[PDB]
Amino acid sequence: DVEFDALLGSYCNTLSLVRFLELGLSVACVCTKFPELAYMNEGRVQFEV
Amino acid sequence: TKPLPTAPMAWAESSPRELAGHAPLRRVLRPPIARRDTRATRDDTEQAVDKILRGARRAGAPRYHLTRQVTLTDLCQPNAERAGALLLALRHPTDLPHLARHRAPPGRQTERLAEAWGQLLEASALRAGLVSFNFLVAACAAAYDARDAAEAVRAHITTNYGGTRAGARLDRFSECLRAMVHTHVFPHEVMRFFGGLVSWVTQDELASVTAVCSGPQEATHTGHPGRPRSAVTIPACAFVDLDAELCLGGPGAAFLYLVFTYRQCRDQELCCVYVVKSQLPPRGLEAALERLFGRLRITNCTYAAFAELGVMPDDSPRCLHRTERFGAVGVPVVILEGVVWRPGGWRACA
Amino acid sequence: EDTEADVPVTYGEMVLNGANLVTALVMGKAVRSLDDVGRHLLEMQEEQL
Amino acid sequence: YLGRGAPPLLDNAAAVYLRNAVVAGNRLGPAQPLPVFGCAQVPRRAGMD
Repeated sequence: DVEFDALLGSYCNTLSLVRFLELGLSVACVCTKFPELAYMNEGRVQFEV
Repeated sequence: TKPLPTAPMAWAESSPRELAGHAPLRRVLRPPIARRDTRATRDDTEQAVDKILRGARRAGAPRYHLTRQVTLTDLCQPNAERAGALLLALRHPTDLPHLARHRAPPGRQTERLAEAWGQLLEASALRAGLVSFNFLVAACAAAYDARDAAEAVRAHITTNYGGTRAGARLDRFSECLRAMVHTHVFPHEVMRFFGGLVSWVTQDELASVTAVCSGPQEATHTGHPGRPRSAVTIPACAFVDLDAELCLGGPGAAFLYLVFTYRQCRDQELCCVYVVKSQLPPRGLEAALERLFGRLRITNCTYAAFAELGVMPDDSPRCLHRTERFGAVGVPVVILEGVVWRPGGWRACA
Repeated sequence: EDTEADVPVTYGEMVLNGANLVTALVMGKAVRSLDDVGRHLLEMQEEQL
Repeated sequence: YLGRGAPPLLDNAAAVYLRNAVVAGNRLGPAQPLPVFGCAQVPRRAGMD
């Protein structure tokens, strides 16, 4: 007498890696990075019309 | 495939005696009378075509007769029980409320069997079908002498058979059989032998049970080529020797026998099925049934009824006494070895 | 769009020949392609991650 | 009355009076009275449309 059990195949995914700048939604960002921010308190921006 | 054990290895081919007939008939002579004085598959399927061709060039093996019968799975189950169990066929059940009305002795309830059968179609709902042997032990479990394995056969059937409250069938189908003893239509007038299990096909509520109605057991096409082998398994409540009880230790072929016992008392009636291994012929069997089952004869005018079942053609027949696991419950199971099925007819003993 | 298509011809196959056999006889189990998984449990115990 | 196993009311000539006052000429109700074991049957329509 001979019998056996098996595994057939194994299946994964792969996480999709999204860079944000790919999106057309990047248009709405002017992105400048501060290496130090948490030190800074309130910043401010000026206009003249 | 041409080994080098050629003393017996040529005899396992069925031989050189095939030319014994072929030489003076086919090899010689001019008589009848003269005058005076594409990488793996194909060859993968290609050897499968050759396997048809290897099977076609030539056409020992004893014969069988396999039978198949499509069977509703209310009372019996070919699923919980493995290959190599007894089975029992039936008749139609609406003859039961008819034959009990005329075959009863005067002074009994002839409307007892007419109501008891409808309470089984109304209990197995919560038609000549089939009853397996192991199912029948747990119903007649409350009449045995070895009651502990009778409470072990009942211990797994309520949990392993397809259906809800199989114990409600067990308590009702035995109530049907306890009504068979009272209404005088005896259960040997109903139960018909069906051969040992080899394979079965499942579906909703019906099963296609294949079995050997005649022949040997151990070499059947069980279906699984990994295990084309099956042995006969019987629970130990029923298996009664008559070699030990009659001190016959002399070797020889043993005969297998199905035996019913009857007990007629007022509303206290019992049922017992026994498989009897004996070296006795059927002509010298009933005298042993007088010896063991005379207590039921005095208290009752039949007392027993039997039929033939098969022959172990061994000079020394071979028994086993093990505890197999059917599901999760260990049942003391008697295993018979080298069993050749040949059925027979029944018998009355008034 | 189009009438005739292009279709593969042969089926696929799996054979126990090789190390995937011996297990089925002794161990009693067979993984689908062990000759790689079994292999890649050796180098991948050294080389890359 | 095709069904079975309901306690009949007590006067038989009263119960056997309803069963006749209903089953008679019913498109459905039984032909031969209940077999004590099996099921009642339904008269066979000569033709269907």
